[PDB]
Amino acid sequence: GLGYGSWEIDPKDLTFLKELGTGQFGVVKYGKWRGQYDVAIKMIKEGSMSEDEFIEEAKVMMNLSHEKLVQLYGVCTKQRPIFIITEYMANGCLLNYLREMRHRFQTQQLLEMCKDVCEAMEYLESKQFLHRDLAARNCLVNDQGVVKVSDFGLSRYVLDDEYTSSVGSKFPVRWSPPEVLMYSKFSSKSDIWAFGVLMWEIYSLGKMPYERFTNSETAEHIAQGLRLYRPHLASEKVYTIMYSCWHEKADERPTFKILLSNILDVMDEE
Ligand SMILES: CN1CCN(C(=O)[C@H]2CCc3c([nH]c4c(C(N)=O)cc(F)c(N5CCC[C@@H](N6CCN(C)C6=O)C5)c34)C2)CC1
Ligand SMILES: [Cl-]
Repeated sequence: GLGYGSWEIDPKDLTFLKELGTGQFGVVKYGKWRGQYDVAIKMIKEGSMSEDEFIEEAKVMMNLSHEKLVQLYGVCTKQRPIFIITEYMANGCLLNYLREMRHRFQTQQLLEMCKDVCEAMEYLESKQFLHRDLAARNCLVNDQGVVKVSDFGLSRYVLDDEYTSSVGSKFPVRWSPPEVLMYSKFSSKSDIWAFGVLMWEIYSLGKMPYERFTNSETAEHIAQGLRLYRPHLASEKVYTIMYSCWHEKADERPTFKILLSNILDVMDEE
């Protein structure tokens, strides 16, 4: 079924309805399962992912369950290419959504976007599960405007060298703490740093972080102490939250449990 029963999904139950575009692994489609339930269908371009390791990890991913996590429904592996079937998010990726100026977001909405993501990351942290590529491009938005974290942990199976090398052109340099860029030290605290950059993206309505700097200049400057400026839409109290994620010492960065509590404190003042 879809989240029930076998997680090997029979592709004969799928109807393709619309092309959603292409992402890290190629073609993504919108469709229906057994004519009724909406799904997204990720078709995994051959040569782009470490499929055996992913399919093993998919067992772990099926056991994760949180409202603010894009649900993995299952896989279609008896065919070329394989398919990954997930929850459908009608409003697309958070980054594009932020950049659509027609929404005319209130800051109350932006704050709740941060809360949705932080809830999902608190859940993952309680499960000792790192995201490893948290960013607005990796969050999705459903028809109710709820933001959900997607593709958690998937960077471990990407085969593209430009994404894997810390100096590759596709590595998430602008979402990485210094200990990642200099030593490849990943931890919950590198996810924390990325969450700070994500809050900044949200309150900047989707601007690219450190836009005036190249990837190399960014890596050098944040390791010296350059930090992202406060976005105009972020109050001092909101900026303190995102800023706290960027401490130069990883153990001085908060947990996601603390960040959620800080976000709720600001929310509760409204
Ligand atoms: C006209 N109507 C039908 C479709 N509409 C959308 O907005 C769709 C945008 C993409 C998208 C939607 N869902 C998803 C899901 C999902 N699990 O649901 C997973 C994905 F992995 C998506 N993407 C693939 C390409 C690259 C990237 N991109 C590239 C550009 N973009 C916005 C984006 O998200 C992400 C989408 C909804 C508008 C309303
Ligand atoms: Cl700004």
